Amino acid sequence: VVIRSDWKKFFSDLQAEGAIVIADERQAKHTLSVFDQERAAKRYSPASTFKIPHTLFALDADAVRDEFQVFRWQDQDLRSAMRNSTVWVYELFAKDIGEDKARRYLKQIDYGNVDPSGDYWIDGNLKISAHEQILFLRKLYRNQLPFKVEHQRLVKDLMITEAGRSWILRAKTGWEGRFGWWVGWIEWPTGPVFFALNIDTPNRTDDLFKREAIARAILRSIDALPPN
Amino acid sequence: VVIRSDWKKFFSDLQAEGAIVIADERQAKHTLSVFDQERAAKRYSPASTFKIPHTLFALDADAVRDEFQVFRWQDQDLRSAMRNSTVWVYELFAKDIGEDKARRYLKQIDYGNVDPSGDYWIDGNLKISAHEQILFLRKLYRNQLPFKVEHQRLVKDLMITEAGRSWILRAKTGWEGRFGWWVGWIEWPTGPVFFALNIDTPNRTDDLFKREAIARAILRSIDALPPN
Repeated sequence: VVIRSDWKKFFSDLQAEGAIVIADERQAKHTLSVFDQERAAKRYSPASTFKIPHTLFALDADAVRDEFQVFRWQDQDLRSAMRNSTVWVYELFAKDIGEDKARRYLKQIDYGNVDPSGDYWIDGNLKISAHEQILFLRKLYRNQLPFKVEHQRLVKDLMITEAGRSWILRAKTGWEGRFGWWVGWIEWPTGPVFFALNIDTPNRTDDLFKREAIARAILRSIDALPPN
Repeated sequence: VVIRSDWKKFFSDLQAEGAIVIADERQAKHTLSVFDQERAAKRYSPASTFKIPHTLFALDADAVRDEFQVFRWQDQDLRSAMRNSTVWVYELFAKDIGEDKARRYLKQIDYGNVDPSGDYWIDGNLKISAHEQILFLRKLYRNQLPFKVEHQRLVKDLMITEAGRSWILRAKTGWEGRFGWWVGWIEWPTGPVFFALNIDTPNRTDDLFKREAIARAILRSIDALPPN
């Protein structure tokens, strides 16, 4: 665990309080870098980062079949639902899964708190840490979650925000109101670089841009994003 | 079939002889646009565009397991092999599959000529047309090829050359020596736009850039690529 006092700079440059864990797996030897080890180990409601395991649950439970399936009531497929902030599709999924399957699903994947007591992933008691996001993400990357490999591939395809010839960025934001996240990874020919940042958002919507901004400055600093 | 005399301009702007089929599925009604219907229906050796069905064959036949599997003799995974021009990995796959499984695989997917008589996809008798590329690509997109859905997803993930928030470009070039291709699609929230261009390459390596260049000018002309 490499304690990154060299990365505080990116946080304070934007007046931000947060933590980040990056796991750089591009060399034969893997490092684990951390800013605020303590906050990194703290557990926070995932919010919309939960869309990643939640889609695996919905797919497993056949709450949704396909990338092609349309939900009406403006029509969402699984890709628009992943990419947007409209809440009803995932709320639908939760109702169709129920608290018990969710419960068991959460223990199966060992997702933080594992406890789903409105929406359980923002308004309930479910909580995960930056380190726990990293461990989960890496399992999904290696296709080792207890889900069909096709569902894992699908979800990983839904998470694409950006790509070039050599690299694929697969990532998800979340915001609880008091704090927000950005998690995901970027793949390079030699391997991935996982990231999971949370920060506090005292200035609310005006702080949201700092999620990706801070993480991106850090990733450019270790050559894990292209120049601009 | 909408005959695109409005697209000749992009071909001659680069002194090029070729055809293109685009299938725009972004509206409830699908169109099929074509430049040179006749050459569009003609069959040409796929060359490296064959890497797309060939990877499905290798995966099915467990010639390769995984995105993670490494081939030695510089080490290739399935992603580097897809992205590069180094020939030995796919030649390996062919030997492990043999002419008979290849044969049956080709008939199963109804891939052009269906006949694998060095490398059969550049030096043999296998041949497919721009229209036949389009039909195959659309099957892969809908997950309706006779292969596990996970293998289809994988191959579709290997084909990513580029992406943004809203769009994913999944594409493959080929060159035979006398002619070259670019095929693939780009996905938008409302649906994909399939493309398959071949052109002659009398000036050899100096003509190769025209494959993507012509197709891209066309796709920008119908708003199916971002501005630049």
